[PDB]
Amino acid sequence: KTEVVLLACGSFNPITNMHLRLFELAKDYMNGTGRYTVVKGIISPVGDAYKKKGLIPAYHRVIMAELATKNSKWVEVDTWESLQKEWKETLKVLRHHQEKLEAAVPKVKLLCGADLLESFAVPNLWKSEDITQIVANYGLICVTRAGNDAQKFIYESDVLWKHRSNIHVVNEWIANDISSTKIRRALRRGQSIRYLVPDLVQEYIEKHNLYSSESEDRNAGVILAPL
Amino acid sequence: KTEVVLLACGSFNPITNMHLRLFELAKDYMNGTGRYTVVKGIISPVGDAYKKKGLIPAYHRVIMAELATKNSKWVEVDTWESLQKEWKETLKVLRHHQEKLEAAVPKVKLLCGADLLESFAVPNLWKSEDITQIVANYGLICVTRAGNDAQKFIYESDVLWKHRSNIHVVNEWIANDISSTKIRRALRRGQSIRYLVPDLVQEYIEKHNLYSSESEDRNAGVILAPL
Amino acid sequence: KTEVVLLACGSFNPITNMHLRLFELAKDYMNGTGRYTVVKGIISPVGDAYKKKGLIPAYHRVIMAELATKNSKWVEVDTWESLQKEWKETLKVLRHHQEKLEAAVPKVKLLCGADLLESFAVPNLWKSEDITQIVANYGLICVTRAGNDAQKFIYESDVLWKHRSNIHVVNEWIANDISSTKIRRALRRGQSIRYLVPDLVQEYIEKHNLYSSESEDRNAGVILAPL
Amino acid sequence: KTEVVLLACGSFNPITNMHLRLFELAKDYMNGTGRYTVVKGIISPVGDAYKKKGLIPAYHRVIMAELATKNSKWVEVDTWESLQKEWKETLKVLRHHQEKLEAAVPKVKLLCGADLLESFAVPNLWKSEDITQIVANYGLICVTRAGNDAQKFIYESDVLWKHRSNIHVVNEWIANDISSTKIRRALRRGQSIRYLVPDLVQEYIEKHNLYSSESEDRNAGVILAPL
Amino acid sequence: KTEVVLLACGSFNPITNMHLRLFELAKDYMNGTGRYTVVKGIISPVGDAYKKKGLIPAYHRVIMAELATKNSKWVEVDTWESLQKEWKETLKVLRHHQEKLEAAVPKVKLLCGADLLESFAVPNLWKSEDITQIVANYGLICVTRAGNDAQKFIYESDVLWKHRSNIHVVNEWIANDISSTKIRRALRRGQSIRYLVPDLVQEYIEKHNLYSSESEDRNAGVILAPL
Amino acid sequence: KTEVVLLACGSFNPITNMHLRLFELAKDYMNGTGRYTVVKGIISPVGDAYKKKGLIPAYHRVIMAELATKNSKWVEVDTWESLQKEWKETLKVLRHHQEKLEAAVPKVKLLCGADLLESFAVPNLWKSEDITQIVANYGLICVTRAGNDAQKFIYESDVLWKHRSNIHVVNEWIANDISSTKIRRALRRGQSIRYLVPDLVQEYIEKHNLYSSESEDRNAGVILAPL
Ligand SMILES: NC(=O)c1ccc[n+]([C@@H]2O[C@H](COP(=O)(O)O)[C@@H](O)[C@H]2O)c1
Ligand SMILES: NC(=O)c1ccc[n+]([C@@H]2O[C@H](COP(=O)(O)O)[C@@H](O)[C@H]2O)c1
Ligand SMILES: NC(=O)c1ccc[n+]([C@@H]2O[C@H](COP(=O)(O)O)[C@@H](O)[C@H]2O)c1
Ligand SMILES: NC(=O)c1ccc[n+]([C@@H]2O[C@H](COP(=O)(O)O)[C@@H](O)[C@H]2O)c1
Ligand SMILES: NC(=O)c1ccc[n+]([C@@H]2O[C@H](COP(=O)(O)O)[C@@H](O)[C@H]2O)c1
Ligand SMILES: NC(=O)c1ccc[n+]([C@@H]2O[C@H](COP(=O)(O)O)[C@@H](O)[C@H]2O)c1
Repeated sequence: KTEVVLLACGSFNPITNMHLRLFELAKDYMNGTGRYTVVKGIISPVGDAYKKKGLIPAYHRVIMAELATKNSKWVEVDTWESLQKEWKETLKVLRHHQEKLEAAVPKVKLLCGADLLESFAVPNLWKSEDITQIVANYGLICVTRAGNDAQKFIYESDVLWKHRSNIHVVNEWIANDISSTKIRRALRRGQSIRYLVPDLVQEYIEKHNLYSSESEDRNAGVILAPL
Repeated sequence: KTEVVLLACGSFNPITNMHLRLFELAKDYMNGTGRYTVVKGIISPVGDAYKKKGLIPAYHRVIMAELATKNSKWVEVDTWESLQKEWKETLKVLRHHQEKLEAAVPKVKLLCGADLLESFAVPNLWKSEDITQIVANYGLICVTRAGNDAQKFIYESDVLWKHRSNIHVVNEWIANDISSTKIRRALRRGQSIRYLVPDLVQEYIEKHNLYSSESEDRNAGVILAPL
Repeated sequence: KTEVVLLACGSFNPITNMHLRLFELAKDYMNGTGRYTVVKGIISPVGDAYKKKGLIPAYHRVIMAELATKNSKWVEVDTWESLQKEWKETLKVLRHHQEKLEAAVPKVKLLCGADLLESFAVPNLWKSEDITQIVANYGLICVTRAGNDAQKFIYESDVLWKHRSNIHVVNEWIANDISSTKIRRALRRGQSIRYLVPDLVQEYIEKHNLYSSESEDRNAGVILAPL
Repeated sequence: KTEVVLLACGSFNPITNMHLRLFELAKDYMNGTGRYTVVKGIISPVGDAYKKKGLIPAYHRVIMAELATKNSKWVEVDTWESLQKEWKETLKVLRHHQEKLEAAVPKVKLLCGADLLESFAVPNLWKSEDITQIVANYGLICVTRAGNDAQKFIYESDVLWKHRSNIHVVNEWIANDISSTKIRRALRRGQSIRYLVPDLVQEYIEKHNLYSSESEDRNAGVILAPL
Repeated sequence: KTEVVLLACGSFNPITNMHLRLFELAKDYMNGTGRYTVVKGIISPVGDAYKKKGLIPAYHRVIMAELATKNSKWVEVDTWESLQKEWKETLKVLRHHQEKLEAAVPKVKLLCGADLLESFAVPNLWKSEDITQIVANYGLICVTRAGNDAQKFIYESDVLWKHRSNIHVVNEWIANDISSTKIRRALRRGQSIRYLVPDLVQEYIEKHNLYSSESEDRNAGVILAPL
Repeated sequence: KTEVVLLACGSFNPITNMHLRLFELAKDYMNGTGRYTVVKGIISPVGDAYKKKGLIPAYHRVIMAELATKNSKWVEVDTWESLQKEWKETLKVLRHHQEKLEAAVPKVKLLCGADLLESFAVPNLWKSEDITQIVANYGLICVTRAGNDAQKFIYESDVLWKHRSNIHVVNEWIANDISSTKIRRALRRGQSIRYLVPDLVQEYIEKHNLYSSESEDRNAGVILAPL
């Protein structure tokens, strides 16, 4: 049947009902295919070295996620990436977790949304062969409201298409779209966030005034993709 | 400043993060206008006499809502409508709650989405003067992803436009759209619902297999609008 | 690996390069999945009993198809259905060919575009259990330019969704859309048709002035879906 | 009545049913206006000097067209452009053929699609006066699925608008879109192509493995528009 | 060159800058084709017998047009239609004016917008042969913001397409859309109208409270298309 | 009630009925809110120092506006800005008129379309604090056909959102869109312009051949936003 473990790399600024729902979606999919059984889901907040704009320090991110998942029987956080001194290429993170498992072989597979995927085209953001290796040796599960675009994008690229049998596009009927950005912005304006993220999360947020604008100013100088 | 109390009539089949979020939205709005202060929010599940398709029996609806709101300091359920033997015209429900308050006068105002509003045009669904009275003597707060349409619709009708100063369209940035229907359908197929509704709710649902299809067959014969 | 035989029932008024391309698309898909091997394709024109508007006599339809396929190694016509006295439900046609094969068991699968699919919703056009049996015991392969729509349509139905794992939506990159309707029209107005249909067809058409308008008037009275 | 000859310059990498259909469309239009009589159509593959990416050697391009036109009574190929040692501006080619005819004067008219037309705005791609001369002394026939855009395009340009009476936008009902790019891609992937291009063409292609990807890498360095 | 007269039949409830602009557009087009010379334009308000909803008495309609055209060198009103005691089919009015001219023969051509044209499909609204005659013996000039639609519309109709050479679609860049309906509504609501209609018109309207709503209730019972 | 004076800064190249209608729309809104009373409207053409492309000399702009407003009871031109030696920041112009009023305090408010608004995002075009002061101490009234966009734009910005209660978006039902650009263009090609601009304007334009193309070439070098 092939046990699987879904890895989700991402900034995970304010983790939100969405990211949680993604896991719900991906699972129901693969389980529902018959050729799979989802064993566990891993959230892996990016390190601070990633240096993206408005990226608050990892502790908060890892914490929030954990709080976020406290009540889940299959999704657990995982801090290895957030502690590295140097930013980690997704490929390396995937390998890591796979190698770990090899110490009855659940395949690790990259969980993701459209953006990630489409970001494959950003110049210098990815190592051509990184993409290859990823798609080739570890699956890629993409859950989106924008099914078609995702599928064109694949059609559009020889590398992806060649390994399309390892890429699954999961349709998000019922619109999520609770983007980190919109959530931060709300916070910044004293809006509400309630119901868009898990309570403990909200509460962790409000008692700690985590998102400000002083915060959004963070890292106003080139991310760690430029090699 | 004018204290206000938001009344939300609706089937409230599976109440969901959305309906809860609506209240969050409406409040933040009126409070943010300065000319208002939201005092309390009321959920009022429809009676069974409404006889709409797939409408499971009220007990469940009222319960679920309550569970739904257990943790809210300002939104409370209210069962008066669900007990009436005859289906109640929204106008009558509004009056009720207003009259109740008159026993320092918080104005009751109808909380709602686009559908409701647009349903004003369905033939025989509303008593022309009911609309009038509603809009005239009690406000109408409409939160939507479809701001424009809502505003055209108003522009489109002399009755509404005339009382437009009592109608407020609230823009839903960050897409909700967790419709009851999609949730039921999911349930029916053993999907997940998790994160789209409050846990106690989910749990109440799963321990009780509330939505089936046998259930959706309910009331396959003309609703209570036809007078 | 599972050998497969693609069955395409359809009026096949002027068969056109589209029809032919669908088979080419369908096959490349299945074969390209690894779980399949496309063995042969069958074109089965409707009988005259179907009584659809502008449906010229089977003889012309059957022949044109044959000419159309004369040069194909794997797609052949089949006249069983065009001969029956009474219109035949697609489920019966599927059964027929499957049973004939059972006289090493290639699964017959229904080749299809969106229209047919989406017509499962027209009232009285299909016997609910027919759809079910179809999708359950024989696959459904649907090639379209409208991927998402088709997928929504599936999402939108308990029956289909349930048997989703036997329904494949094949995306048609590169627009076809040479509808029979459009070609009839053209013919009617002395346009061209060349390069939209196979030459032998074009030729058979022009030497026989097959489509007129007197012809389009054919069957101006209720098709044979109405039981 | 004014006899006309339609000239189509273009890379004509895999010539396809589309290209052929264009002629059939343009003709029908002009002839159907009553002001014109289409005498002959000319295919003129671009030279190798053009230095476009993935542009395979001319001889293949010319041969394939010739096979594609073998059975046409009025569309013939023309190799004068493919033999030039320096890339030829479309204006020169137009003159060429016109001059040729002047040795009862059929007007040569440029046949094209939207992209060509829209390329008039690309910086440095065209000599302003070249555009002028073309549109002024030789017509421009543009068949498109994107009628409106084409017409805005004209509206938005003083030069074109001024000579609008010599520009005809021919609407393509029934979708073509068999782009050479799409074809090449398919070929690379072992797809089908059958029924997108004329048979002799496909055969010529299969028996010669003409498109590979090593081929697509051809000319990875600035085309000969930059003067 | 063929001199032409543009005739516009229409309710012309509040005539507006739009109506006037139409003429200016149509003219510019025909004159700009070189095949034509626009001699005069005629406004012909419909009679009261037409029995359209909200159709105020003709005299007001005719007067307002006249004021609206007072300062035009070529567009004049024409009251023959407004005096008839029975509603007149557009075809009869076209004949009328043509006949008139025949007492050097300027062709009368119907000036209109999309809706009119598109109304050709409304059941029972038009006598099939009426359409025929109109389009065949008198041209049809259609200015629209919705160019494409208009052109599909023609493509989709055998009758129209056959006479397409007598139908001209004139594209309206720069949005009009000052619909009489919109105007009336405004008026009812005490809005503005200024700069949507000619000043003498607005003044005529203000000094006469012409549009009320009691007025809009006019003719609440089937127009005179139903023969 | 709060008296108000609507200030509209703009190039006012050919002033057009649109410009005039904006004032009509703006006023009906404010007055129709009850919280306001529109006292006067001011048109303030830009100085020549602005140095925008195709900006003909202030004299013509100022005069045309005056002619345009000659017949208005409440909208008057104002030449203060056109006279200054140096281009003037809109904030200064707002201040000026406000200060002049303070010599019973009518609030001056900036009248505006979407473009201006949306240009708050162009880099270096506006001084962040200028926007702030503007929105904070002087309102911003924006009439558009693109309501939502405008509202999103607001949503999308901390600064604007913060002072949202002083920004009103007025919806323009009935399409205007007579852009100066379009009219210039037309003029350039001898089209018409009649009914899009006030007659006295049209007249002043045609007797003076104001717009040419030599004129459009004016200022082909960097506007005065670049500080
Ligand atoms: N070349 C690469 O492997 C590469 C480049 C950019 C981002 N990433 C990743 O994608 C992420 C960014 O997504 P978010 O911005 O939603 O967090 C990361 O989590 C991250 O590690 C990987
Ligand atoms: N004439 C009326 O007042 C009228 C008609 C139809 C529905 N309703 C109401 O709108 C509702 C239906 O909305 P839902 O179907 O989302 O529950 C009700 O809750 C209900 O009471 C009122
Ligand atoms: N209930 C059925 O089995 C059923 C109903 C309608 C059409 N069909 C068929 O599938 C076909 C497709 O028809 P068209 O491709 O001409 O629309 C038919 O030829 C047809 O007979 C089957
Ligand atoms: N000044 C000119 O005449 C000029 C400029 C750029 C391209 N072209 C041409 O238009 C062409 C279009 O070719 P493709 O559509 O296959 O790229 C060419 O074949 C070509 O030579 C002409
Ligand atoms: N058979 C006919 O000639 C025929 C049929 C229906 C409407 N019409 C007409 O076209 C018109 C359009 O008027 P409105 O656009 O204001 O409704 C009429 O004025 C009218 O009389 C003509
Ligand atoms: N920073 C500023 O105050 C600023 C910047 C750009 C334009 N504007 C102005 O507002 C105006 C609107 O310009 P347009 O209406 O011609 O695009 C101007 O006339 C103009 O000067 C002001």
